[PDB]
Amino acid sequence: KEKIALSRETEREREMKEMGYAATEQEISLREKLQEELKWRKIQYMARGEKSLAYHEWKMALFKPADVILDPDTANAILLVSEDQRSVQRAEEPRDLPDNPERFEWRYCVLGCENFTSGRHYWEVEVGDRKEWHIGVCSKNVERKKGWVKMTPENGYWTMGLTDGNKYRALTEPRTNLKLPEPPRKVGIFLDYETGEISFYNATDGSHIYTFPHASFSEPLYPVFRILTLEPTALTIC
Amino acid sequence: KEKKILSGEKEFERETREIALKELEKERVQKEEELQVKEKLQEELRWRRTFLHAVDVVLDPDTAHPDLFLSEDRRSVRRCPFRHLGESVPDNPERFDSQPCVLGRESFASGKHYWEVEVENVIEWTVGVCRDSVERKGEVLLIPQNGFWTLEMHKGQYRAVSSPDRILPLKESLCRVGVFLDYEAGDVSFYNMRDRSHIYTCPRSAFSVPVRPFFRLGCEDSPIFICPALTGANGVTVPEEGLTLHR
Amino acid sequence: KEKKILSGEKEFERETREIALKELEKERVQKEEELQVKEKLQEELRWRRTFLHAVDVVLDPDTAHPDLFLSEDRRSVRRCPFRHLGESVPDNPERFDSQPCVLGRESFASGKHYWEVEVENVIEWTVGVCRDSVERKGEVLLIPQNGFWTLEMHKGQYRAVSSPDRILPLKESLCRVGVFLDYEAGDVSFYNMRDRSHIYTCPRSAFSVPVRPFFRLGCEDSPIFICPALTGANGVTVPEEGLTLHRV
Amino acid sequence: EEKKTQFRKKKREQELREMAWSTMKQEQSTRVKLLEELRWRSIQYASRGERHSAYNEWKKALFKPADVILDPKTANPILLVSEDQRSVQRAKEPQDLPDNPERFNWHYCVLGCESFISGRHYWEVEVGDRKEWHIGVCSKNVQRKGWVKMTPENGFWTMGLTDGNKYRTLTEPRTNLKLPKTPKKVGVFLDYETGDISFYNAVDGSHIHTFLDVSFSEALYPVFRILTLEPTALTICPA
Ligand SMILES: C/C(=C/COP(=O)(O)OP(=O)(O)O)CO
Repeated sequence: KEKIALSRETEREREMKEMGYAATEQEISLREKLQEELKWRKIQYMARGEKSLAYHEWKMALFKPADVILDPDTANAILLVSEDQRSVQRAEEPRDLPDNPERFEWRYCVLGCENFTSGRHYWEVEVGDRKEWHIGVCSKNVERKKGWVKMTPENGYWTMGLTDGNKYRALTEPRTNLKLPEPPRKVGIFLDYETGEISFYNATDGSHIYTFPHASFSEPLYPVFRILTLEPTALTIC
Repeated sequence: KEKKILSGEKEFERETREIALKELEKERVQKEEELQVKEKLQEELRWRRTFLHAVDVVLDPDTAHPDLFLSEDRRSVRRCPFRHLGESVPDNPERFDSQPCVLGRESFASGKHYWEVEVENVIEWTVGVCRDSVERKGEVLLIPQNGFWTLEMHKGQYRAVSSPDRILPLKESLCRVGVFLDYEAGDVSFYNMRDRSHIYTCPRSAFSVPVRPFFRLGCEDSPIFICPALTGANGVTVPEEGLTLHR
Repeated sequence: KEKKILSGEKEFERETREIALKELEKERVQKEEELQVKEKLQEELRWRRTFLHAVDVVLDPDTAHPDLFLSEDRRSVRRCPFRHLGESVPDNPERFDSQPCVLGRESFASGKHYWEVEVENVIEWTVGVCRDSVERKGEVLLIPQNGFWTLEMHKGQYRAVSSPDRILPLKESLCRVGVFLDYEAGDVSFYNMRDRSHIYTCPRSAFSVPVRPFFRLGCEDSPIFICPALTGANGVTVPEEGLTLHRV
Repeated sequence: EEKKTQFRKKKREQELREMAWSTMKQEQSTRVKLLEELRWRSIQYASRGERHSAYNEWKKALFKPADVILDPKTANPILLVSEDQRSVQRAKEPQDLPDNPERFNWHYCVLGCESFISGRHYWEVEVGDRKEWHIGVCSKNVQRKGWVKMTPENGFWTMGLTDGNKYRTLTEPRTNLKLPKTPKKVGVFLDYETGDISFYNAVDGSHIHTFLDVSFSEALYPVFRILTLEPTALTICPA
């Protein structure tokens, strides 16, 4: 009885050691994940000094890639969404569509199917030589019927628009115009729901364009694309 | 008797300890005295290390190109028109073959020195410093990456380290030129000895080996003169009336 | 029992002996290295003074006359009338009050030295070497009897140690003058610095006392300049293109 | 007899269990420390934070303040050090001081007193309206007798201003910096394990320069360098 007791105590201590080692492994895994994120952010900030080619690598790490598919039920009458539900082109006349509360009566906006409850996300849209467009995100609780809701970042809309190809200005108060010497052909939008941050970047050379003020979110958002001028150049999502 | 005989050597062990201790003692005192004398020598060197020296250079006929004519005092050279009609000069490893250049005889490794050269009525010439370990057989390029720090006159213009993109904007013709060397700072400077005006200073570079003077003559039948150091009145008699206008 | 303890301590005693031998060989090798460095030191000292030394002369203002005006870099002197009046100049035991003379700051004991002076358009000047134990309070004749070895210009003629029977037959105006000193041979010489030609050599004598430079300025408002030694490019920055045409 | 061997094995394996738990505890502490540190890093990098709402905060959080004292035993005989050992000045003529083997005989540099082995430190220096200065860090086994180029390959990490308008960093070959403002105070930050040296502007918060990705294998000292005679001195702000 003594020998078997010593043996079973030995086995119990062995189990103690092995689960201690398992917890050690999970802890070092968490620590190493934190280290990777820290270094990624470090090089992200250091590159933001002047410029770099690192732009199209770090987003593969920090934020998860996008598969954005448009929702035709949210598509306005004067905009026609391609069959892929990926791109939309402004149409001459509002087609025959029944009234939809999700559809902006005054705004020419299209919302996507999926919902961005949490996490961090991004997406690029090509503009090429676009003459006018507006890009961003908006919430469900906002008003989609009245046309008197002005463009402020505190009504649920985080958006900015390019007009004439020479004012790349945010939709805030006052009319904040931002100077950009090189007219880009592909722009990236970055969303961080946890910290409520919106970043507006140029997907050509990693040039910073715009950072929204630190306003915390309260509701999942939806993509917003606004076209008020009919131009042959269109918008495509990648 | 094992205990007694094995204890008999404690006196020997004590004696060995004793001799070792006294040896340590005289070692201590001797090294202290030597350190004192060394400190005195170091103090004298520290006082004497901040002086400028004026040198006198005598040319070395072992490194001279076979087509150069040196005066008997070895203080002037000329480039002669194929004087080798019946003259043989053997090719030792230290003799230039494709370049008309001459070297000095003294090697410096510390301190500051300077000397003067007269280049009046000459057309193309080169004056500077060079490392003693430079290739001397075959055509070479006089570039600081090979060990040459020179100043030259070429086609009526004054050239730096022989890059053709940094001509110097001098205002008159140069008659007397001074070369100044500071070894611990990597300093080589060229001066004009008429106003004592600074002309040029090359970028600093570590020598790590002794350096020697370097002269090159590019024209035909024209002499260069090295100004001798001031000697005073040695080797001569000074009468009570005094020595006036000595030649 | 004492035998086992004796054996146990004997091995320790024998083991502690070699401490002496590594101490000894370490001492020997260090001594060899020190002797090598000392001999290198002595050889470079022997390679030291047998040369010519170009000196940097700076004047000291505690020997000057209450009438001379000095520059702020202590390298120029002029004679000005009724400018220091009303300013209390201390009466030092080393002050000149008979003749307008200034002395250098350095004393010499052995070796060869030389320096240069700029006398372009001064009308009456005297330059030379004086013992630092000369009379400073009295009108002492500037002759080699009291310890002055000088050269001067007086009323348009260049003259020697100031005996009026030693007129130097010069052929051109003097613009820069060189002074040379050799302690071992008792040699003091004066040179013309345009073509480095010899002017005069004083009769041989023994100094036995440290000597100093000596300047005396006559009735003239023109200053005299002492040429500074060549410095090169110390205290300045050198780019990768080089330093060209440097003016202070 | 097998009972005794089982007892011995039980004791040894219990000691191994104890060591496993100790390793676990160090791992957990390291994790929580890294999490808080990453939060502080994020708020520091968050934007071009320049309205003083972060600079003081992240400087007091992620870097410890160091007291720097100048020692006369290293200064070139040209330099003068105050009685507080805080300021440096240049004299007209060199002094007469012994040639100890820890003095800069050719260069115009003065070193600090203490060394840095590991950690994160910072200090602040007042440059005023001077026209020429150079500051940085240097190794311990650097060459002090003679002329050596001030280069990271020789053990120097420095930067500064010359000519009254030219800002530069001392590399091979030298590079030019383009600032839109005139710095009046400079903050120097050092991180050892990462290998980061940072120069910042301490009046507003703009960023001047950063030496990164360097493996230090020895100890580091603060280093200052001046070359001109001015009525303004180099002050070290106390903390
Ligand atoms: C007298 C001065 C020496 C500067 O030499 P450098 O030519 O190396 O100047 P820098 O390019 O700034 O390193 C420091 O004592």
